[PDB]
Formats: sequence, C-alpha cells, structure tokens
Amino acid sequence: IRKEENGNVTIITQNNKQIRKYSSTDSATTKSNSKITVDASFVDDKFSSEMTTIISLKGFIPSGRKIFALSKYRGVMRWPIKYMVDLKNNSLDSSVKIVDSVPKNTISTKEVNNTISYSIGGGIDTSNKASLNANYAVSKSISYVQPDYNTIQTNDTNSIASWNTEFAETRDGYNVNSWNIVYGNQMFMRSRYSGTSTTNFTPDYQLSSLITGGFSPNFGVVLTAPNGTKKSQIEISLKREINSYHIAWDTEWQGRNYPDSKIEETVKFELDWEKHTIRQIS
Ligand SMILES: [Zn+2]
Ligand SMILES: [Zn+2]
Ligand SMILES: [Zn+2]
Repeated sequence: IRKEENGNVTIITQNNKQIRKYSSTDSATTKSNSKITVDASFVDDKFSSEMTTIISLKGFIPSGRKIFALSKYRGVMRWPIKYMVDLKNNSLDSSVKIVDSVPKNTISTKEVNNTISYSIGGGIDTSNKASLNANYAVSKSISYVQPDYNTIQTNDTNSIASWNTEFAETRDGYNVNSWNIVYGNQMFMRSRYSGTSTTNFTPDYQLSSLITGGFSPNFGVVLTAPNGTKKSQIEISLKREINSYHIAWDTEWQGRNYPDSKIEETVKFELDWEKHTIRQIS
C-alpha cells in the first residue's frame, strides 16, 4: 500500500484504488486540571458504503494523592483506587455508530498496546496487540502504561465505550482485599514497626506512577456515519475515585483502606464530517 503526505492529508493507494485520511486534533482542560486530547482520523473511502472516523483518546488524570497526619499515631494516604473514562456517542438517532473500540475486555499487562486497522471498503480490525506488520490501508496505534492497575471495558455499544482502570495488587502481593489480623491491610505500609504517621507509606519509587503522578490513558473508538452526514456529537467523561488508606499505631502499624470521594467531569466534542474537524463545544 502506497501512502503520500500533504499536510493533514494522507493519500493512500492500494491496487489502483485510492482513499484519503484527514487528521484533526483538539485539546481540552477540565476544572480539576484533567487533560483530554482527541485525535480524529476522518477516512474518505469511496469504495466503502459509509463514512468512517477513527478517534484516538489521550488524557491525563492527576492522581490527587495527598499524605497527611491525623495525629502522631494515625496517618492517611489519599490515593486513586479507580480511574474511569467514557466516550459517549450522542448521534445514534442520526445512525452514527461506534462500531469498534480498544482496549477490549480486560488487560492486565503493565504496558498496553492496541491497533485499529482499516481496509478499503470499510473493514475494521482491532487488536489488543501492537502491529504494525500488516498491509492495512490505515492503522492507528494505541499505547499507555498502567503499573499495578488493570483496565476493563465496562461498556461497548454503538452509544458508548467505557473503561475502568482500577488498582489490582502491589508487587508484594497485597490488594484492597488483604487483611492480616495483626497488621490489617498492608498494601501501602512501608514497615510494621518504623517511621512516623506520614513517613511510613510506600516510597514513591515503589508506587505506580498512577498513584504518584496520575493516569495517562490512551483509548480508541471507530465511528461510522451515513454518507451524507454533516455533523455528530460525542461526550468524553473523566472520573477518578479517591480512597483513604489509614495507618494507625497500636503497638505496631495497622493498615486500613476506606472509601472517600468521586470526581467526574465531562467534555463535549462536535465532529464535522464535511470539514474533517473535531471541536469542543458547549
Ligand atoms: Zn470526508
Ligand atoms: Zn468490542
Ligand atoms: Zn470552537
């Protein structure tokens, strides 16, 4: 397959048949300083019965971690047990559809690599693997990291694709279910007999970057639309759940994780299928 560049246009030729790809990028910042970036690739394929747009979602959700002493004998580490991302298609009434998305099902690897491949005619192939060793007319790579976390697709329909990236288990084998009758839950406990109430949490170099910094998701969807479609809408929601991991000293440190708070923010984007643009609206 031959491809050639012309700014935001890629002319793709495969066996006498030619298609075009138009790129559009928009960025938005939320009230709580979460970041969302959408890369839309509008495909123009006269040999396909409909219009196809591939959307790459890249974001940053701050961990919101805080460490403070309740007293000399009780310390608290607030941390993001769960990150949630929704891409909602608001135009199913106009028969605009999400026809595929990645990641699929559940992914547990520290590094996530997905691939969205388009074939002339409309065909779509989605892989939870990396590529790009195949001769697809258009392939889009998706990649992010999630040390100590897992990602599950909780919704996968024409109307919505949803992902939960939730804490799984520490390297030492502790999770939110761990309970030792003496030391309680020790998932983020640096030691059982040392440190102060704000000094005895797992050092930063031994915590997931999702806890020390934040989550940098990269997810993907594919939308289709009837040939004449001018505009459609999507909504992207970023959600973070914070928990409070308490350590309390009796004659040793005892650990316990409590629920705390949830923050959800939503950004709206309009797709102009004629001008090949994606713009935040509202
Ligand atoms: Zn077009
Ligand atoms: Zn699927
Ligand atoms: Zn605008």
